[PDB]
Amino acid sequence: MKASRLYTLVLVLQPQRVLLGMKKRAGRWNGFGGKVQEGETIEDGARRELQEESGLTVDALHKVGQIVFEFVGEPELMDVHVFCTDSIQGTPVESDEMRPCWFQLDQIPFKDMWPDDSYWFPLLLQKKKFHGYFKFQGQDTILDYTLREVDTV
Ligand SMILES: Nc1[nH]c(=O)nc2c1ncn2[C@H]1C[C@H](O)[C@@H](COP(=O)(O)OP(=O)(O)OP(=O)(O)O)O1
Ligand code: NA
Ligand code: NA
Ligand code: NA
Repeated sequence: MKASRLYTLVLVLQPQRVLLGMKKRAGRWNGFGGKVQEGETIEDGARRELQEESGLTVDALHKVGQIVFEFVGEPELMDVHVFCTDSIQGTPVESDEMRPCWFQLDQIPFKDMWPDDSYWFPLLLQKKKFHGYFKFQGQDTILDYTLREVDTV
């Protein structure tokens, strides 16, 4: 059995568009998030990372999924808690590491996203909740995965 490290992932999903961030320093679009820190709830860590990485604040988030990632050659699992919100305060801000961009929901840039997103982001769009697991060789190749719609995350 492996140890896991906690991470967050936040999708700013509006009725016609989604906000993603491009990793600059790279080339992949993703939600916003990072490692949960000592002492904070997972939801508060998600809000903190959204603000640190995009400039956006939100009063609250909705938890929509949990995904565990395993990478060949890495002993630690990434336990990613996935949140959405439709309600935002301020404008997204580009940094040296991340460039935010809105995409229309008929132009979701799946080929330039993590490959797993093609499987779970459709569920998120349908207001479904999910649990997933994906094993990767490097950045591009999935060797094994499981995905399940759930009623409670
Ligand atoms: N396969 C995958 N699919 C996906 O959609 N998001 C993934 C993913 N693998 C990792 N992520 C997300 C999870 C989390 O939001 C982020 C990884 O966290 P980071 O290493 O960026 O955390 P930190 O911001 O704490 O790190 P530093 O900025 O290096 O301190 O990438
Ligand atoms: Na971060
Ligand atoms: Na961080
Ligand atoms: Na991050």
